[PDB]
Amino acid sequence: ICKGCLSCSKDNGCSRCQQKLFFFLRREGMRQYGECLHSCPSGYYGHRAPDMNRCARCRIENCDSCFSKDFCTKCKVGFYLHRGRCFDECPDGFAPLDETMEC
Amino acid sequence: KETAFVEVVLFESSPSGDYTTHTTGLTGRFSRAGAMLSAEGEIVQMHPLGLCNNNDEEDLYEYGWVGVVKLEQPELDPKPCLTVLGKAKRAVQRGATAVIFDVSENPEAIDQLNQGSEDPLKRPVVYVKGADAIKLMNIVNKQKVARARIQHL
Amino acid sequence: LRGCPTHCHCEPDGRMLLRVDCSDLGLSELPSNLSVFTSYLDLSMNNISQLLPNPLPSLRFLEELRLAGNALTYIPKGAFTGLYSLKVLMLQNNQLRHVPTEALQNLRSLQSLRLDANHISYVPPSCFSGLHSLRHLWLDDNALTEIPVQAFRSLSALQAMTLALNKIHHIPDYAFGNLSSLVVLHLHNNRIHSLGKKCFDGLHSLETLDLNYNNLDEFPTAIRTLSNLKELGFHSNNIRSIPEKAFVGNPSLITIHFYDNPIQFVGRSAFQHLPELRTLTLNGASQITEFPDLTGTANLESLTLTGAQISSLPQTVCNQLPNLQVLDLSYNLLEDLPSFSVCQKLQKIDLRHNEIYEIKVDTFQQLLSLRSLNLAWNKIAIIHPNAFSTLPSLIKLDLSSNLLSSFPITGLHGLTHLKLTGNHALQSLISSENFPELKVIEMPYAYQCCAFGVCVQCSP
Repeated sequence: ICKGCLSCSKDNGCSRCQQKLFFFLRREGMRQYGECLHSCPSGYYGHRAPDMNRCARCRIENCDSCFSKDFCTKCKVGFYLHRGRCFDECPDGFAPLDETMEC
Repeated sequence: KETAFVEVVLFESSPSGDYTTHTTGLTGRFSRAGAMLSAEGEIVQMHPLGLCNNNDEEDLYEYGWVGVVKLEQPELDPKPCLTVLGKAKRAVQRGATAVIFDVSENPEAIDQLNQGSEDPLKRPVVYVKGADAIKLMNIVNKQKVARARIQHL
Repeated sequence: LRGCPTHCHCEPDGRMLLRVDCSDLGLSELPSNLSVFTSYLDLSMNNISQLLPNPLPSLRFLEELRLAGNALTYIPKGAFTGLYSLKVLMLQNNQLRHVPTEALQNLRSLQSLRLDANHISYVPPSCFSGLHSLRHLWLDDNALTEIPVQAFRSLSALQAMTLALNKIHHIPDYAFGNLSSLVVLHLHNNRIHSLGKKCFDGLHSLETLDLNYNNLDEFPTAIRTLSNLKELGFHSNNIRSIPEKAFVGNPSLITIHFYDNPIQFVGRSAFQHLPELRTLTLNGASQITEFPDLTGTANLESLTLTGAQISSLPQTVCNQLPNLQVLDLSYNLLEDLPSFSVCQKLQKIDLRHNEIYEIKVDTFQQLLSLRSLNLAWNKIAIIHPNAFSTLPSLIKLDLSSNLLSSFPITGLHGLTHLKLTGNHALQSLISSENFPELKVIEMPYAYQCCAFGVCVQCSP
């Protein structure tokens, strides 16, 4: 069920996405195939351009979901969020609050 | 020029730590775009769009991966980021020990591949087609991992 | 068992919390009997005209609502009354012509709101009123005309915003007044022609700015106020010149992009006090006559400056430039050269199409990491024998079209690339030994290539 693709194939999956869908290369072992989705998966962020909307990975340490290249949205387990950066110990000025793992 | 003997080896890690294997036999041919050498490594299928220098930074792959690329119908992509030659150049740059193009959809790539024989790459470039190309994609589609074995007789 | 709507798929978040997925079902309207305890709802690509015949408050646990790709025209004012725990709302790829006038008000816990890829133009004032928690906002690929300063003045909690792919043509003074917490601002792919001199005076926490793919005419001098600025992008504009003391107000700048700009003049003290800046690239700055001062910015690893009229260099230029690696000053008017020996950690040099006449002894001493050196299209009459003596890592060399008569063999042993085409006075042959590992060669005469074994490659 290769959904949301204007052009599809059994070997490459989706290709050249439909309307205003983000194109995303998913990998499972050796196999790679295209996917056409509106919101990027957890660990990636949507970069919009006139003719190329793709999901680039968040390379922010201790981050599970991010807004941009250098701003985290959701940290990993056992990490406190603060101004887009993920920490172990909450900086001076304000203390931790473990209900949501934030400062 | 010379026939390429491809061995797609499926394996299973037994609980004791040992392995058990199952060999499959295919046939292609070495393009003079690449070297006339034998090669072996972990298979990694690559989507055509993935091989472009246009992307500033891409995903890293463990060095020594046998690239597998399904070409599309010629008229669907008017101008690529790089030609079939250039995409193989990207693959070898990105750590490919060998590149295998499924050519069933586009025979004109063969003329474009064998064009640059004066400046061949470090690593071998191979192509496949027909029932052999179908078997390859059937293993690539369904299985998790597989080691390719290209040998030059 | 339990009310998980028919056809949909359900899953547990924490225990007794529920995550629902009714995406790509093509539902005319949302299901009537919906279970409370839903902490995630996904209604994407469903052909939903309105909301609703029976809209559902009392789902106070809802953390994330996705409502993308639906045919939503407007939002009734009492639509999201029940949701007090709504943290992230997704409303992209709908046909909204404006931000709901009073429907999105007082969503106390709303932290992110995706309103991108719609056809919105107007943003009514105080539509975001009472949004104390709103950190993130998407407003890209819409039909905006100006910055809704009046609406954004309530959003003091905003940390990120994207107004890209819009038709915004002007940024007024104090356009983002009360946004003290704003860190990221993306304004790329707009028609931004002119902006005020105090247009970014509101945000103090702003670290990144994206003004790429725009129609700016002059350098943005609103930059002055932004102290916490780290990344800046304004490439693909029609900006003409960088003024003197351009980045004086923005120390701790790390990355800057400004390519595809017709930059003619640049101030000599414009790039001072940028200690954490690692790379600099200037192409086609024709009106630069003298070398720029780089005081308080000694951590430049890559300097490339081409297409200018630089006459000569300071003799203590390498005191300012340690930690430098690559140096491309091609297509300039350089004559005399400094020591270059203090510039250690140098790896690449490209001084092609200059007006250099002589290579001295000390001009390339103790550059142990230097691999490549291009001196093509110069007027180099004579080279001192031990000029290339202390370059062990030297592999690539290009001396094409230099008017050289004799050759210095001393040092430079076992280098990979050598180009000598154009040196018409260079008539003597070169041996195979004294030059192992030669893979690419260019030679001004064909009989010289025959010495190496060519009737490894050699071009006549």
